[PDB]
Formats: sequence, structure tokens, C-alpha cells
Amino acid sequence: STGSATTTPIDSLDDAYITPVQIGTPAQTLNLDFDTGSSDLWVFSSETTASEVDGQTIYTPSKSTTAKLLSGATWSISYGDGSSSSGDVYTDTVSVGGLTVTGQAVESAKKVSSSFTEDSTIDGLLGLAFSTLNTVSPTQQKTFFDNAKASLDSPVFTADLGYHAPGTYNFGFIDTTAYTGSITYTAVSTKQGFWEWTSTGYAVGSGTFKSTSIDGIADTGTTLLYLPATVVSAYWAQVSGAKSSSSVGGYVFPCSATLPSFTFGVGSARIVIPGDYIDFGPISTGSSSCFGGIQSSAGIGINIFGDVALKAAFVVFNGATTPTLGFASK
Repeated sequence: STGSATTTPIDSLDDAYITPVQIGTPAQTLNLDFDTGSSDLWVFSSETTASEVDGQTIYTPSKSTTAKLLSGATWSISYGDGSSSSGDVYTDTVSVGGLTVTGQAVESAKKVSSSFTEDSTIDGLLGLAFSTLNTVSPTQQKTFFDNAKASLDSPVFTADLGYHAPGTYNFGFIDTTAYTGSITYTAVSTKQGFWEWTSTGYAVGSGTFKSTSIDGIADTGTTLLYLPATVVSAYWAQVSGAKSSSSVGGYVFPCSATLPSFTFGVGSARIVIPGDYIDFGPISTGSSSCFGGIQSSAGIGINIFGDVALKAAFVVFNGATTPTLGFASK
């Protein structure tokens, strides 16, 4: 089997991407944030505290003839941005782009933090990291990909995120028309439950490439590119007026600037992030100070190849017995 679904930016900055997901019978379609940095499929629901729901579409398990309470199971998650959610669990039928999993754990939110409430466009998350990170207790549950894997034509999914435009998540096949050149594959460590890999270095604009190992995670659920302070300083030093602002919470730059590109290494291959991808707009409405899309990972504890980086590539998440990651230009 295969599946193919379009993923759409939630706003003009590409702060996140939503992909429609069918849950239950008859189908209830929710727009979920596909997140290769976590491993829970959770949704706003009929059980979510009413004051914490503000415009999201909810899953109502009582209206689904295939929903079954997973007795005794609960979940609770906290994300890198400080947001969180928790609740109980149903199993139900879940389909993404024509690919159907029966008996998928659907984690129903009883509580969500303010950040989720405040984002009317995201109805929940669909985790695509390794199932070892799944938070369901006392019986850990599998991700949608893990459940689908054996049925797929090939045990892979691909992320093809757009810049200020829709893109695609495919399951079970590699669309050879969706990228240019060849796909360069690179080793993955699953030890922390992430799609963790090592970039071979970087360049800033038309500068020379610096060969250096940068361990990080491919994370579709993180907006920006978080890299070591040395790398980030070298980037922003090429932008007149750029500075790290403790009050704002990262690097800012004059909105009048033209940003240089940033290149990262994948083996001997190179992915180029155009400068415009690194512009996240005014820090506040009407400001002439703009927020940078490359930020320091210092104090996160891990480097994160978030959407800023991933949207510059066609990315293969290869879930073969020994997982690997592939990157191509597009």
C-alpha cells in the first residue's frame, strides 16, 4: 500500500504545516501537525476541557462506530517549546492520503496548554519519530508509520515541505519526479528515539564550506533551524545590523536586509537554504526588527534541523531494519 497527502502551511510564515487525517467511522477529518520529532498521535476531542478549545476541529469518539476505549491508558507529553497536553486513549481507524491503519492509538486530549488553544489551525499532532518515545502508559503504543510499515510497498515516508506553499507527505514510495539529482543517504541513530543524523558541515552564502560534524535531528514539528552557537554566529555576522537579543529570545535582523543562503552537508552532498527561507518577519506587528530562522541550539541540548532546513530538500525517512535518512535538492 501507499498514501499521499498534501501538507499546507498554517500561516504566511510557515510556522507549521497541517495535513488532513481521517479518523473513525464515518470519517472525521482533522488537520494534524505531522511531527518527526515526537511519537504520539493526539487530537482535540469531545473530552477536551471546553475553555481550552478555541476553533479547532474535535474528534468525538462516541460518533465513531470503530472507536474503542483503550482501557486504563493515559498519556501526557511536553514539547521542546514548553507546550503540553494529556488525556486518555482510543483505538480507531486512521487514514492518511488513502493509506489506512486499523487499531491506531488515537490519544484524546483532556487538557492542552495555552499555545495549542491559541492555534485554531492545528487539531492535534501525528508523531513520526520512533515508537520508543510514545508516552502512552502503561502500554506504550506505536506510531501511525510503525503500524503501517509492514503493509507499505517500501518501509519509508517522505517529507516535501513547501516554502510559502503546499507540499506533500508520501508513505510507502519515493516519488522520483519530486526532486532533482540524486538522494544522498546518511546514517541514523535511534538511541534517543529521534531521526538523529550527522551533517558534514556548512557554508554561509557564497562562502567556503566548513567541514565539521553536526549531530542533529530531522524534525518536521520544529519551525526553525537550531545549530551550535559558533555556526549561528558565523551566519548572522554576514548580515549588517543582526544581533542576538535576549529580550526577544534569539537573533534578530533589520527587516531591510537581504539574507544570505545557508548550506548544510549531507555526506558529500549539499543542501542550500535560500536566504528568504530564513526570514520570519517582524518580531511584533509593524516592527522593523525581523526574527531569524537560524537560531542557537545552546541550552536545547540538541541541534534541530527543523522546517527551515527540511523545506529546502526532499527528505526520505527510511524505516528499514536499519533506518537511514535521505536528502535531495528539489
